[PDB]
Amino acid sequence: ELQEKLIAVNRVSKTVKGGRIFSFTALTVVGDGNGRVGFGYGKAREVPAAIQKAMEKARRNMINVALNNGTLQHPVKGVHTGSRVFMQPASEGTGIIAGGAMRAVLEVAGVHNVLAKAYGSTNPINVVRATIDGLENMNSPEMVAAKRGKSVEEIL
Amino acid sequence: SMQDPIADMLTRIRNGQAANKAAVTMPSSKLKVAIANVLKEEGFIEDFKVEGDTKPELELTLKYFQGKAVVESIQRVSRPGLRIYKRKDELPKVMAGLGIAVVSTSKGVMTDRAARQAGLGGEIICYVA
Amino acid sequence: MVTIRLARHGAKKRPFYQVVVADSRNARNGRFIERVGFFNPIASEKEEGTRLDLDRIAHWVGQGATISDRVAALIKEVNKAA
Amino acid sequence: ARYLGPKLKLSRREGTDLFLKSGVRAIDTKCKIEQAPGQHGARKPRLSDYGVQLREKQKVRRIYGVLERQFRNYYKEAARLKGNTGENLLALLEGRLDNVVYRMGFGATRAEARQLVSHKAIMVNGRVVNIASYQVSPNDVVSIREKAKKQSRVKAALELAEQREKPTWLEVDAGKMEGTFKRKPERSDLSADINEHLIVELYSK
Amino acid sequence: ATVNQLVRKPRARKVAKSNVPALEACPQKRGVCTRVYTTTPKKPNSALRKVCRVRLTNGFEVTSYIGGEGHNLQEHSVILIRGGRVKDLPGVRYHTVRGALDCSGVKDRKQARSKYGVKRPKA
Amino acid sequence: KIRTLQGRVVSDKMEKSIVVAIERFVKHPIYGKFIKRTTKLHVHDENNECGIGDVVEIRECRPLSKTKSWTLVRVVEKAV
Amino acid sequence: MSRYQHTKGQIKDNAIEALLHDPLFRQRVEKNKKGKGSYMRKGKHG
RNA sequence: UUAGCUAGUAGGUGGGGUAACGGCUCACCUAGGCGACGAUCCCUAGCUGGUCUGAGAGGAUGACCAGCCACACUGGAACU
RNA sequence: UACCCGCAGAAGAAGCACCGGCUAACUCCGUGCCAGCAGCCGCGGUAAUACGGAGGGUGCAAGCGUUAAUCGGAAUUACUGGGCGUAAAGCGCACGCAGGCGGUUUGUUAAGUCAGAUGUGAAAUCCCCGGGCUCAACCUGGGAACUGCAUCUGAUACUGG
Ligand SMILES: [Mg+2]
Ligand SMILES: [Mg+2]
Ligand SMILES: [Mg+2]
Ligand SMILES: [Mg+2]
Ligand SMILES: [Mg+2]
Ligand SMILES: [Mg+2]
Ligand SMILES: [Mg+2]
Ligand SMILES: [Mg+2]
Ligand SMILES: [Mg+2]
Ligand SMILES: [Mg+2]
Ligand SMILES: [Mg+2]
Ligand SMILES: [Mg+2]
Ligand SMILES: [Mg+2]
Ligand SMILES: [Mg+2]
Ligand SMILES: [Mg+2]
Ligand SMILES: [Mg+2]
Ligand SMILES: [Mg+2]
Ligand SMILES: [Mg+2]
Ligand SMILES: [Mg+2]
Ligand SMILES: [Mg+2]
Ligand SMILES: [Mg+2]
Ligand SMILES: [Mg+2]
Ligand SMILES: [Mg+2]
Ligand SMILES: [Mg+2]
Ligand SMILES: [Mg+2]
Ligand SMILES: [Mg+2]
Repeated sequence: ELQEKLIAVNRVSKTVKGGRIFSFTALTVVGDGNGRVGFGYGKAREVPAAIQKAMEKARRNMINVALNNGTLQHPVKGVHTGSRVFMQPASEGTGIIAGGAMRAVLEVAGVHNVLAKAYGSTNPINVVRATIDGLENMNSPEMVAAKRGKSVEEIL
Repeated sequence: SMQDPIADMLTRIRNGQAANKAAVTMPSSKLKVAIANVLKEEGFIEDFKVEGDTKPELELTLKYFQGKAVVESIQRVSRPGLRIYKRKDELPKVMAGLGIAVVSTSKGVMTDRAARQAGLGGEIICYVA
Repeated sequence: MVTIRLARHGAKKRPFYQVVVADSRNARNGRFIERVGFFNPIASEKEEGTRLDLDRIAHWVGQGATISDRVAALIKEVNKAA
Repeated sequence: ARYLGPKLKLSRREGTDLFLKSGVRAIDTKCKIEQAPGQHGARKPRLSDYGVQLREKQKVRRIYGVLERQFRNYYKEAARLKGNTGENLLALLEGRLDNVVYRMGFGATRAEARQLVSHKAIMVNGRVVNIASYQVSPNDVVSIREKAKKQSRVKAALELAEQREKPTWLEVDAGKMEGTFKRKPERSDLSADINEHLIVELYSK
Repeated sequence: ATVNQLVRKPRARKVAKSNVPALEACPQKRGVCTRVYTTTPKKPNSALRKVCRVRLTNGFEVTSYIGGEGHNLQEHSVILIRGGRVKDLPGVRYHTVRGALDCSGVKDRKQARSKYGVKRPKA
Repeated sequence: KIRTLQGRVVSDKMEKSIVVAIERFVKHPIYGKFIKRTTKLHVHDENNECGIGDVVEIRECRPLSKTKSWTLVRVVEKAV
Repeated sequence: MSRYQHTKGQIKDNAIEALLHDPLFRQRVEKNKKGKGSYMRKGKHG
């Protein structure tokens, strides 16, 4: 049921008396294609292990997202570190118009129709974080009704 | 100097929301009062209360739901440094219609939707989400 | 003087004339006062080839507007048809 | 303006069967359908985000036999049109006269159908249409003209079609050799393996 | 930044100069080889890169790279230059066009022939 | 009813003539700020009734000199 | 055969010597594949 | 990294001139007029409908087509 | 002439770029920091998917590449939509004219603002629904739009007087 996919795998180094110690970082992101999305950042001496770790991380600490008919509910901004991200719901058939890490995260989440843009840094790890944040914050009509103490028909 | 009272009020509200304060008080004005009323109608606050004769103080009772603040965002739009007026076809939709935009029309301060219904534009005071 | 005439506006071998009121001095497809109809000599079956806003034409004539021979013919045709 | 090269190579590249041959003989017998064309076929490199979309686009284009500029134009048209873009594009593709003919069963392949169209074998509403890109409209009858009705190929094609699954959006008469394009097809009528969304995305970068 | 400030003095568009100003917004230009020579590239490369100093039709004295293996150019050899800089060469902003005017096409090239002015070997 | 404009008299030295600044309160094309823009006009006034700093209502007319194609209709707020 | 345009200006005493003190006959030291100047951020195919 | 510019110059009176208003012109009178909301000077440029690009706001642009302007070897002039 | 009918026979009709990463497409041979390549990063010093040839492949196709040029990506002049402790960026500090902004109440005004109308905003172009060329491009009917400006009649919360 959970579709998962690795955004970016990057080699990073620590330096020691001997010389350099290399290691791999794998940024993955998983989701059920409905509300749930979770990203994971695994690190290991070889790539596959790292990826596995990332996946494991991702599978726990998921997050639910209020989706309206396979898209967002309203235009939402999201930030993290340098990566400030904007994403706007769009008409059925537009497809995911989204850049980099962002595209991946959206797809697994289950948004099929978005217009996004990544402003600021487009550092994959931060940008995915930003996107997830945006998704999380984004409220539904029902939720807003509940909050403000009205019916959904009164708000529209 | 104080150059924007509405803005100040908004800021106060925001800070209250942040700090989990039950109520927020400020120097009352007519416009401010109107705004408060609008908010109440829309359900972003529980109540407001103007109190005093010589120098009266508006006291808004802030609203929280499931531990967090109802007024998620609350921005001035028109401001003294740069006024914004919109026509009925140009009236903004805040949060894709979920949030409200308080607009001062010829027939008084009202939400954006209300204005639209009426068939008139005006000075867009603020957005609330 | 002001005149009422066809202005050629189609493609090569497929002319479409816009009937225009215009100061005669102006070039054929150039400056014109009012466009008071059209005429399509290559018009197929089950479509109106000609259409003249006749009232406007009449008004122009009253004012003192000369009429192209072709335009006159078109007008006559229209009259007949109706 | 036409792809004149090997047909099964394309299929191999895509991965699927694109129906570029009549289907008398199974595609697994005619080629290594699983393995991609060339020296480095057995190797399967991991395909990029860009790449997959491109591949998808190619597949669709290959299926119908539309070159790129035309495809682009079609896409643009779809975008312009109201409703869902990918779906619209698909509909447009379907609408092509050659495609319609193929569906009806007068051509074994789409290529065959196209050829027939070119050679003035096909009448749309009792008027000989020659263009394969001709958009057939709803309630347009499309027929083999009397001169091309004696062709043994046509009957073979029809027979082949009979083996295949018939489309809901057409009604075709084998004896009369005339088919009515009843309505522009719905997305559910077309194949599920096509991810038009990818194609749509591609034309937005 | 302040709107008032902007009003007073608006935002300056960043005027970008061209990197091929001898062309003068022409796609190519004809010139005469003043001098034809080889030069060493800058680090980290090693070569003797063939290059020609050209007096252009529009007055300019530029220097132009000559791509492909081997060339017939020498002094007083009328050639077409096209723009494009060679990175490793200090100061070269233009390529000669192989197969225009006095410049010959490359000998025995079978791939990318159009770039080196070589005709299709008919068989 | 005729088109007419109001403005303060920036000068009244030249005889039978005054220059009348007209403030117009336009909105800026891009930035949206409302800027006070000014329009000096050489206005004709017979009898030299206007003072400097004086508010005055004026209308457009056939040109009376090289620079003077406006005439005044009535003076208002003529305090010093 | 094109002339090498040397950076010596007008050669007076000896040509070869002049050339030797020129970029054309500069020293070349190879980049280490392993050892000191050896670290590569990205491979040739990375 | 052009800050001051202007004497028919700004306005008035009266003649003359124009198809027509007008320093358009002339005589006299007044000393004005423009300018940091950029006068003057310098460089570049025909203007618009539009065109290209762009989510838009913008940016760039003004071949063709159509509207307007200016020019007709260079500089002047009038006649009809 | 368009268009239609007949005749013969697969007949007269495919190239161009690219294949290190970005970027879809990989191998062998030749060369050995040379020759050369290159948009950026870079490649080449004897096992080069980066040079040159070949085989194989990818993308476009009667075109395909290169150059020039513009906008885009570039939120990299940021009105929409950036910033300034340390990355570039707070005048050394003040006073203060022009300028920008202006606590609160009532009245009045109606300039800004908003609403409705009237006139105009040429036609073409753009867009929508149509129609005509076998289709398309192209042509074309009617709309919409031309975000503007002016005037008249209202509204008076907000800003101004
Ligand atoms: Mg230690
Ligand atoms: Mg073509
Ligand atoms: Mg669409
Ligand atoms: Mg006089
Ligand atoms: Mg007189
Ligand atoms: Mg010029
Ligand atoms: Mg943009
Ligand atoms: Mg001449
Ligand atoms: Mg002359
Ligand atoms: Mg490459
Ligand atoms: Mg690749
Ligand atoms: Mg190459
Ligand atoms: Mg080798
Ligand atoms: Mg090579
Ligand atoms: Mg920009
Ligand atoms: Mg910055
Ligand atoms: Mg420092
Ligand atoms: Mg600093
Ligand atoms: Mg300081
Ligand atoms: Mg106030
Ligand atoms: Mg008003
Ligand atoms: Mg109005
Ligand atoms: Mg128009
Ligand atoms: Mg049609
Ligand atoms: Mg008021
Ligand atoms: Mg007031």
